[PDB]
Amino acid sequence: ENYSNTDPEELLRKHVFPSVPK
Amino acid sequence: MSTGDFLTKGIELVQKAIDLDTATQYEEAYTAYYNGLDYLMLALKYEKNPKSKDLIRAKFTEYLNRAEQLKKHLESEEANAA
Repeated sequence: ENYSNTDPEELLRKHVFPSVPK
Repeated sequence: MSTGDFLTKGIELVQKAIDLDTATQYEEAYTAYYNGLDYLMLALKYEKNPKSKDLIRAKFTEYLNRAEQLKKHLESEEANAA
């Protein structure tokens, strides 16, 4: 059992999702 | 083994996918996108916070749709030629 409980505010800090082309 | 680590791996793979996608190497972008999706899937498996899960899930969907767009274009391409 190696799960995370990640604070989304921080998820959005420590990991920035690149966007797809138009 | 932390969703942060899968996430990193996924995002890394998805970034390559996008570079390739932008560079019109769609066949390679496709594979890349799908490698990325495997990681995002692991990430959301190992994550327990439902808002964070929802976030990863939303990005997963956006890259899945991009992938299928490229796949349609790519079959339809030759099908228009061929």
